[PDB]
Amino acid sequence: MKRLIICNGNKLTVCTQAEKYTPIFSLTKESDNELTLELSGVARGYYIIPSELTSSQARAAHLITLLTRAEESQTTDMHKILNSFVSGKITSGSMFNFENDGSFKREPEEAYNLINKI
Amino acid sequence: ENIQEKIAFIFNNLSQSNMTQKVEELKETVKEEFMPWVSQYLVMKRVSIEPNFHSLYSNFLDTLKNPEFNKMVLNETYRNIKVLLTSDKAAANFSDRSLLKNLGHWLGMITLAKNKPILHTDLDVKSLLLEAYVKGQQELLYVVPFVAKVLESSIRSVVFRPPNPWTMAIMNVLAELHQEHDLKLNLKFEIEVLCKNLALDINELKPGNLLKDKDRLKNLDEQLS
Amino acid sequence: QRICEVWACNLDEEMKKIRQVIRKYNYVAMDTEFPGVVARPIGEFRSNADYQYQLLRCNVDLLKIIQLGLTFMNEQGEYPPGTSTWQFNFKFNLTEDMYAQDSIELLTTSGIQFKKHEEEGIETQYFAELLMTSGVVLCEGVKWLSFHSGYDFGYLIKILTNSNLPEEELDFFEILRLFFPVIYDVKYLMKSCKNLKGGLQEVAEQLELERIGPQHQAGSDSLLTGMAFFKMREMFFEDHIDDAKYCGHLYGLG
Ligand SMILES: [Mg+2]
Repeated sequence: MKRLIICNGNKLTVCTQAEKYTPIFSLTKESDNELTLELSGVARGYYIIPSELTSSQARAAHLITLLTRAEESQTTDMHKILNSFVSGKITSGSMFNFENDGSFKREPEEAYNLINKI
Repeated sequence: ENIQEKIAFIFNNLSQSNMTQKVEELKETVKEEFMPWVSQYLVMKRVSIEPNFHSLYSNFLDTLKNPEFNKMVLNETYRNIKVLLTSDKAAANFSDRSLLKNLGHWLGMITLAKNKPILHTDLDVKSLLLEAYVKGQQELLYVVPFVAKVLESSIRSVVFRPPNPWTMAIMNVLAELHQEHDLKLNLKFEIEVLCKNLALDINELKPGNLLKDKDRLKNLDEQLS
Repeated sequence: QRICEVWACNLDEEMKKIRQVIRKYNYVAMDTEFPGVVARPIGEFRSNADYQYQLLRCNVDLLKIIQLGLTFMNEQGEYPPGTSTWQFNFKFNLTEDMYAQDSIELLTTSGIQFKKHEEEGIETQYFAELLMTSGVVLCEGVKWLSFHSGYDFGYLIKILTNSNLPEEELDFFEILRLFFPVIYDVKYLMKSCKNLKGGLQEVAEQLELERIGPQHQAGSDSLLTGMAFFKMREMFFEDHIDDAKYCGHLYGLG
């Protein structure tokens, strides 16, 4: 069961497979710097966010941990995309494909052609 | 000597209107043998003492369209700059300090503004700033205004615009100098003006620790004297 | 020592040698190593050559270069005595950086020491400052040879401009012709060369070239590109390459 992240400008949407995908949450970058978390339909009745986390980026990184079942102290490839979007490193419309463990989707054949320049 | 009075006549009445006509006047008057004399005359007798007529002569070079003459002018500019850098830096030589500013302004216009680099083997700008700092306070009066005039043309270059890695290499060295409590206010004000000319913020620059590495300022290649 | 491995400690000492080589040996064969491709653009594109730039733009802006190899030759295809290739090893953390695992696995097998890169690697901003005034870029008379260099020149432009790639492919090439006025892509030239197909290693067996150095590393791959160009130019192009037909064209881009 793979995952997907779309960065369409000021919004980062996290979706899960269902090759249709259903959004889980979206992290909107508001006017000055504010991030807004908007959970999808069946997300508030599924995931519980502890009151210790307050910032919208902390609950976004907590939901990715719940999604990918990563350890408490980890940064998956899904967290790296979240950390890059929040710091504004993703400035173009791009999609990121992930495995169930949060790492980038494995493409053995494409990597072979890149180093070999085939 | 008759030809000598005709090269001076060509540059004496130059303007944007007759620039194309006077470019042809030079070609039929000065042969290939006398070309090195014209580059020496242009830099020493016109460029060095006339800062207002610098875009006039830069446009003359573009209109002339002679790559061999452009290399002679660039070589003569470096030769004249190094004569002033390796000289006696007296505190009363107000004129010699103005020649370096005019030659620095000319150098940036014909290299940086034309999307061309100032080659390291020709003039190493960053080590010039570091060497002048450790040599003394009179060597900074020659170099900081000279460097500020060279970097003025970086804003008019799509390559050397401030986001350039090499431009902020120089601008971060000047940010370290601006932080010194010994640098005089007349040199601090010149760095502030250069930041405003490049649409930069002196507070947003990133000064390093280049001025505290004494073991690196000892083996600097010497361009001053 | 045909290939010199350049780290942060000897970058300035090896730049002195490079600044004198470029005067006599003005042909620069080059290659880069990068952590792969992880992003795909959104939307519909009017051409396949426009999707390739947006795919190139999406990944260069996010990932960072690992290696760069520079080989210097003259018009006759001859090398400087001693060292002709320089391998620049840049800073790269395998924990804090984004990469494709199939690329890191394929680069580890080649022999890339990713722990040395993290601790003793070069900063790309300091390298670009040194390379700007060396005479290798922005200077007339220098010819750049490459092989399928859409990604290779995107990473070079990224560090040379210290900003993101232009949103339009027109502006990417406008700033490309300034730093690199002449570019020869050997893979693009192979389309007019009879029976030459494949990758760098595949094509450097029809030309019968013997590789020097470890495979899939920037220094040895750039050296192989230089021998590929001058051998292919000797059989198929009659020791002359048209500048109005092959210069500036990158494979896939355009
Ligand atoms: Mg390679």
